[PDB]
Amino acid sequence: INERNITSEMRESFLDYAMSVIVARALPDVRDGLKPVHRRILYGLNEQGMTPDKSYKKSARIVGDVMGKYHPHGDSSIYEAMVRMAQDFSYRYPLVDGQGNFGSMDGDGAAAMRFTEARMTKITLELLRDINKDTIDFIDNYDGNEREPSVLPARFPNLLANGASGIAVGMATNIPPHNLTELINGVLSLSKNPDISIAELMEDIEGPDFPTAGLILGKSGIRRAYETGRGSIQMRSRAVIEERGGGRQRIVVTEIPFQVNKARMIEKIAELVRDKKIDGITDLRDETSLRTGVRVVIDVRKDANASVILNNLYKQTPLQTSFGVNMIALVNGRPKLINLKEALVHYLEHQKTVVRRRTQYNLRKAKDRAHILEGLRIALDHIDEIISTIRESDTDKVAMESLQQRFKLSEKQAQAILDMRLRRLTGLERDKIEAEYNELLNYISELETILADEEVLLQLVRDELTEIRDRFGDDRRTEIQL
Amino acid sequence: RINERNITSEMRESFLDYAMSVIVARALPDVRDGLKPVHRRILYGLNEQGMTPDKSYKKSARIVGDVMGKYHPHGDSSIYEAMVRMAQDFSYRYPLVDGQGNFGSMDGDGAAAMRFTEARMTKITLELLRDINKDTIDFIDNYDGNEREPSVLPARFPNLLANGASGIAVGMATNIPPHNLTELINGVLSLSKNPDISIAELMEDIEGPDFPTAGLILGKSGIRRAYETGRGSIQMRSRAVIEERGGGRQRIVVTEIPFQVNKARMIEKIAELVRDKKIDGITDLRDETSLRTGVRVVIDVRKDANASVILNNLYKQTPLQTSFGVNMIALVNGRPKLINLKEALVHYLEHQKTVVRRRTQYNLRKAKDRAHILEGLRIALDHIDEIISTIRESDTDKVAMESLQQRFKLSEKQAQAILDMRLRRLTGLERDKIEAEYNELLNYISELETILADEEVLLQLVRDELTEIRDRFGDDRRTEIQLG
Amino acid sequence: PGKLADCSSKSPEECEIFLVEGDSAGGSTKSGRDSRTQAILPLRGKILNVEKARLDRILNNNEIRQMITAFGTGIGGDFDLAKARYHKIVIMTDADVDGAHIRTLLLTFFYRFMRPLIEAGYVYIAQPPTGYKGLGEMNADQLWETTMNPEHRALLQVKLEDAIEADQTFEMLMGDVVENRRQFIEDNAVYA
Amino acid sequence: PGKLADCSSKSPEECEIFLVEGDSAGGSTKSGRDSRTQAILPLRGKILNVEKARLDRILNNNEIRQMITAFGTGIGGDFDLAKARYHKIVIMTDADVDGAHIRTLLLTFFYRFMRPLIEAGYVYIAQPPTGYKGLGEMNADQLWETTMNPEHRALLQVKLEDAIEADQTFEMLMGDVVENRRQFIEDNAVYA
DNA sequence: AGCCGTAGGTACCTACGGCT
DNA sequence: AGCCGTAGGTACCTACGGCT
Ligand SMILES: O=c1ccc2ncc(=O)n3c2n1C[C@H]3CN1CCC(NCc2cc3c(cn2)OCCC3)CC1
Ligand SMILES: [Mn+2]
Ligand SMILES: [Mn+2]
Ligand code: NA
Repeated sequence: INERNITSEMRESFLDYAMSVIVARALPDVRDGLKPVHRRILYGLNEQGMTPDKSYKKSARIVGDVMGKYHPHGDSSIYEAMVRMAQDFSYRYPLVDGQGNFGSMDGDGAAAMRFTEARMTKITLELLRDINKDTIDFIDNYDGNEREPSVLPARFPNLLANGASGIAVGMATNIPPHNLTELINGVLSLSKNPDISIAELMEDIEGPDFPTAGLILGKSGIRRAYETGRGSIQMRSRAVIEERGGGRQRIVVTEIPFQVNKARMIEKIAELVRDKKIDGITDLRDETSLRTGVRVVIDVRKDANASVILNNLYKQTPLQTSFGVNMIALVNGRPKLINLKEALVHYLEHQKTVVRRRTQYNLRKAKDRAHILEGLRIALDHIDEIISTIRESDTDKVAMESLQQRFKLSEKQAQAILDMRLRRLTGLERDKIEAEYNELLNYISELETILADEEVLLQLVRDELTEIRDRFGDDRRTEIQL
Repeated sequence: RINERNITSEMRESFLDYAMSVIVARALPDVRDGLKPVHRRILYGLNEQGMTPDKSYKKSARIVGDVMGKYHPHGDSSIYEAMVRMAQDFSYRYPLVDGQGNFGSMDGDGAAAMRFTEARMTKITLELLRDINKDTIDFIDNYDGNEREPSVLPARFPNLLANGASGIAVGMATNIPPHNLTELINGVLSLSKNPDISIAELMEDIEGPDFPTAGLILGKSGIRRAYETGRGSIQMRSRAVIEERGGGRQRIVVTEIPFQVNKARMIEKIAELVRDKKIDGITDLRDETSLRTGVRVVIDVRKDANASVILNNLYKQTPLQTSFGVNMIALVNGRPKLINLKEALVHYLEHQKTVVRRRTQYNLRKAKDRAHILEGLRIALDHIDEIISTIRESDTDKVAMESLQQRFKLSEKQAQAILDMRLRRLTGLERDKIEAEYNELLNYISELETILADEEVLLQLVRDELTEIRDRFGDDRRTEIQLG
Repeated sequence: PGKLADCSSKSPEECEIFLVEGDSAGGSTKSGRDSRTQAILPLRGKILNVEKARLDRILNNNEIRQMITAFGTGIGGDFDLAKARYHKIVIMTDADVDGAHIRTLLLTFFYRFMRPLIEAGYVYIAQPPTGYKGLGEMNADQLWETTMNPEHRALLQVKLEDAIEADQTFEMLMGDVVENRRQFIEDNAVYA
Repeated sequence: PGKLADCSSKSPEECEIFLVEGDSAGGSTKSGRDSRTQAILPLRGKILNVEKARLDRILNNNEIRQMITAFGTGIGGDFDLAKARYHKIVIMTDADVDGAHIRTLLLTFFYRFMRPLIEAGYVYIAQPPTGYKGLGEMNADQLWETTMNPEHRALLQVKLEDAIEADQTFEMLMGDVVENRRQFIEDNAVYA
């Protein structure tokens, strides 16, 4: 029984918790926009080959796999993270393709994980693209029995595209989602001008773009947020006033602010009416449907001023709501308040490293494969002598050594020759070896060209981003009103 | 677009659908392997993922997720709890699962959450699964047509009677007590030498149930009625003794309890009796159970009270004595049937004969296929230069295949094996290696044909394999059977 | 009921209430439905067998209460067809054998406590597609199109022909005497 | 407490109470323990931070009540060390960072409401092995041998040295003012 | 009685920070 | 306030048959 000072214990135990929540729970990485749980989910989908072209996989299997190999926490944490990623009212660019009940804007939960099924969305392929081409550093998992990515290649700017919210210890984060076309345009601008200003970047990125559409009021909160990392953004419902017959009117709401629960908002209005804290409302209906989209109707009493009632609803209910921007992300493993340009700069630097590393990997592998095919070509060129050498050998070892001696072959080449099946000696097979070799030589010189010229490498980054923009870029949903 | 549905018709068809499904595919074990669907799917999943005793423990969540996705389209709680019981040495006389972590207690504590626990097969489970890939048992489509699953396991020991079964179905239930594996295999052996053996003679091998929890059974008449008819009441009694505790005082010490009794609940019942003054003479009640001590429940008796009288009262008034109501219903040819001890052993032995026959037939097909391939390899190596030149002069696989077949009298399968041969198979001692394997195979083929030609030889092979399992896994009787 | 997601129309003639197994199914059902005429009451799995339960237990059961409240007709002697809040009560259990069981349990309740509801032709059985473990496995649109959309759906309307026979059927299948149920199964089961 | 699995002995001098995270840990703990001298109270994960909560809410919290009831000393002004039912209160949270957090939450409660208990040296910290997510991952015997067995275990006795410093520590780490906690983290964090 | 064991089903405590 | 989203943690409804 050794003594433990209470002060020492509190400081060390608390710091341990605090740091863990900061670097490995609640805050996203600047490079891929992900927290650990999300990263491990997508990695798990990748490692089990759960791509968009394959059938949906059972949620329970995905969850069980991720929990055992990568994420030593409760199954509810894992499943709920995966659910949100599949919700088109939560993610501006959904990362998971879900089948079955995945919850609603009314705060209904997903179905039990045994019922639902999931795979990657097409855009998630771009998060994971080239993960096996030594583009990112792998690390040991929590128990030393697996490997997991420290970060994803992230071939589109996911932190800003999908945003992030997280409560840590000593700090929190709140990053709004953005339009992917605007973001990539901004990256492209930055790639041509390291010294570009926030104001110029805002010529590409007008402001946040919520999956739920709606309105933002003014640009000054956006501008403060982009300049400093912090700012208040006023969001409004999309609401119109229209006639309903007999001289009567109604307010019709077709889009609601980001992260507002629709059913809760309605109950709040019902409450205000019931407690006579708002005048002029005669009916309240949620007419939302799959076929008609979001539609909330507020009937106004004949001859009441419907505009006055609407302004009251903005004052008194979540029909108007603020987004407090607080852009904290992990930069070089540390939490940091960042502005819009810093976010884009870290992202672009990650892309350069990914594409360079991918190029270097592709080159090593092409040269290895060219070496092997040079061995097979030698064997085909002298097949009779090859056969003789092997037949006169009592063991594989002796055959290997004799092949290396007689033909000046490496160990790898000799083993490739001994592993070659007799069917490889047909006319079409022989031609296939030659053709692959010729293609590889061209490929190798293409790769060397890239690594020889930084400008060519950078241009390749631009071109790949441009391709993603053209395939996945979409229209702005949220209207920014002056 | 509305058709009318008669309420009577609907009720009868819907209910019958439910009832039959629970009967044949939920609550009742198969007579052949002793398993219900959920248990069979668990063990099969362990097998398919190579979760054998020699490998490290696997996460429970992964096992459950896998079994639920591929084979068992029901709740995760059903699957996990089934797997947990299979790992409990107070539930299974021969545990089927080897668990690491908190897997529950005799006090009715549940297992830890499935994220914490880990599992693999026990050694004895290997015997349930032995020869499953040698066409011994029929595979069927899974629930959605994306997988295959076994209809029954080979079950190389008599698992129904060894581990027992309890299930509540619809229109019926089952309650089969566990048995000593040495006793059971002895009984099978006796039966295999005398189809006309009586229940009474079988009972010379199988004395009665043998519970994982040990304890006592009172009398043989309930056992005998159960074994004769499939139904009988078997009185189980705790192992209890009376001992001194100092100053002239005594206590009752209980070290084994009846099968399926929850110890904490039994204790509460005794406490309640005392509190409500329904029993005289008890001054204290403590559970002193520990990992080191084993089960130990202490009942302190009042100075000068008769401790034997108190103990008899306790047997009458609490679960310290409890009845096991035998009701041996199992699926026979996919139908529920009340069976006696002999019928249970007969169906089991018939399954073993089919398994070993089918395994022998499979081994023979495979040996003949392999002999055929080696005949082709013999030819290729004996004529290697001509083989190579035939292939080299061929533009495609098809041409090479056809030319090899005409020139060397090779089958399609032989030609394919030759084209699949790696150059390393042309080393100098390979030709001798083929010749050796071929000679051994012809001998093996002959051995297999001998077995299939003589039913007595087949049967004796079954006896020998059973005997081997008995010698490796057979253990001492735990439950003591005392005369009434 | 808190669980009841009611429709907007207040005209019983055109309103429908769907009974589903729980919130997994209820979620898809709520999203896919036409909220003007279609109400949803999610249950919670196997419901009380009223043929085996005594009145006190029946009237204390939460799911039974929610159904009585939602229907608005009262029960037994106090049943009033005119106070029906819906003219279609649609049983929509999962498409598995357990769904079938739940359907027998629901029909037992309607028969014993709300028989005029059946007589009036107000009780229906939905026909969702097979191959999904639960409705919560289906997308909302697929459940709407196949099962809830009046344009394409196929409902069965429950019909009572012979009340004496129905009495005996409920009693035999659902009552406390095991033996008759056992005999029924043996007489009718067609095995492997 | 209902949860409390008490020991046989009624002599506080030799009795110990182990506080564990929940029933997953509780099960292994109950099986491995020496029930003569070792009591177990399973909690339910993260406990109330008493430094941030209002007194009424503290005294209404089930886990807080169970601990007070089990200890028998009362709290605050009514604290009576002589009425202690155990002379060792042993914190045995899981060996993960969240176990560490729960430990800080427990210590906060003891310090603010039962400070004499700490001064008397009655508060200890168990040291379970590090590789396991939760005690429920361990076999009973391994938990006994490594963590609970007085012959081999290594308990840390909690000692209060400077009460002014302790006051400031609890206030800074556990109190409602975020900025000082943030400043602490920045000043002490050692990142990769 | 209420328990045995496979099935259908679900709800609420806690920490943490910043906004209202 | 009390909500947002990753975290630590747990409790009861129902059917079904037999005991007796
Ligand atoms: O502990 C409690 C206490 C009260 C309570 N009330 C309602 C409720 O729903 N629950 C309550 N609870 C708990 C929870 C029920 N529990 C059942 C098991 C389920 N498990 C889902 C699951 C997990 C896994 C699966 C599949 N399904 O596959 C492998 C990976 C792990 C989670 C919810
Ligand atoms: Mn269901
Ligand atoms: Mn824990
Ligand atoms: Na008794």
